Amino acid sequence: SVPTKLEVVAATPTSLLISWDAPAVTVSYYRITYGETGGNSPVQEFTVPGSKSTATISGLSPGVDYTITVYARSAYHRRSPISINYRT
Amino acid sequence: AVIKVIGVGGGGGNAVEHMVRERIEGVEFFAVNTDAQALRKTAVGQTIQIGSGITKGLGAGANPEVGRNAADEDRDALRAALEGADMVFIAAGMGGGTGTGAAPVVAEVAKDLGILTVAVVTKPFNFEGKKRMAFAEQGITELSKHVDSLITIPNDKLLKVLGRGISLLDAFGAANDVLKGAVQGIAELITRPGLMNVDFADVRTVMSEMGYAMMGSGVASGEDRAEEAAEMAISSPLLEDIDLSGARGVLVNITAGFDLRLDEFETVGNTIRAFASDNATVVIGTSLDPDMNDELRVTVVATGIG
Ligand SMILES: Nc1nc2c(ncn2[C@@H]2O[C@H](COP(=O)(O)OP(=O)(O)O)[C@@H](O)[C@H]2O)c(=O)[nH]1
Repeated sequence: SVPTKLEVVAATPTSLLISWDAPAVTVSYYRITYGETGGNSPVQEFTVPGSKSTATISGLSPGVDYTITVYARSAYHRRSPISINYRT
Repeated sequence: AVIKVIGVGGGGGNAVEHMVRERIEGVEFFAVNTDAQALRKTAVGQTIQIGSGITKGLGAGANPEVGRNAADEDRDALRAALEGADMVFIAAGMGGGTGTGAAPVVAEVAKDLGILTVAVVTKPFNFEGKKRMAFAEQGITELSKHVDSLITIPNDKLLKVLGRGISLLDAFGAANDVLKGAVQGIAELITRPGLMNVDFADVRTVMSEMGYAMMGSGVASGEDRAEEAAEMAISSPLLEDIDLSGARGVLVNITAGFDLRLDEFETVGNTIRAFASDNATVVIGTSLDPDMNDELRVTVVATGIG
């Protein structure tokens, strides 16, 4: 799986900042997903540059849990993501 | 269409079980070796043990000569699992023993049966030995006699995409992944077709009896996904040693979701045609992934490159 680690390193009541590990191979960009757990929200996601290893996920509710999952988009593989759930 | 993928050898083996575990879609995987331990270890489903006598099932001592012999034994066992495929991918890390001299033998019982036979192989790393790197080159020329298309990926060309602090375990997983992308990048056009689909016949007519080929890939996202990906694919380091204006055929796979724009297909198309000879057979199609949204993947296979 790529990334191989994805932990919350800093937290507020309404926003988290997750930090993944650095790839063995060049990533073009990361696909960050988070939507309602089951609740067919459009998920929305977002993307960060391949050079990054953290990401700020903002405007969260100190409540409902979401589908935290980082996709690594790399020209040189199609490996499967890494994930976590979080309700603050 | 029946597509069989066959990892011959130690390197080839772990590569296709990486394709079993990560799963390639609508394809049947086969493990071929002399070392019987690997077959019990690997989780593939169909293991083929060649050379049970002239090896005792104790591997090929990194020795290609017994590799060819252990399979020049069981051509009918190979043919048994092979019979009925339309296309076979043979995947081997070149330079060892089992997967260096036996992969050309698998290639030929398959190519004899008139399977479309595409070999996908690594050249060993510089740090591996002048003998491996010469074992590899010699196996690639005899393999070059019994395949329709040969895709060679020089593992050294991954150092340009591998960070430092890199463990050799990682360095070979990266090569595992490119062997997979080369098969998945072609198979999916047959097994996961999109609206601009390529028939098996069109793959055959662009890969049959073409000799040497190389491949590049590229992924992008957002407004400019189609132009950034195609460029990432044209300028890939796994294609930079070839001159795409001089290949008899270019095969292109646009893996996208349902939101692929008409003008984006047009864009990828027109940029590929701009770097390809006016006489090359150019086959540009799509494969569908409904999980993809606002991203895009472009794979390019230059075939018959010299
Ligand atoms: N992709 C991949 N390549 C490998 C691996 N191990 C070795 N190789 C490559 O394959 C070459 C031959 O190794 P090996 O397959 O074990 O020899 P064989 O069993 O006799 O064919 C080496 O020089 C490496 O470049 C692996 O785990 N994955």
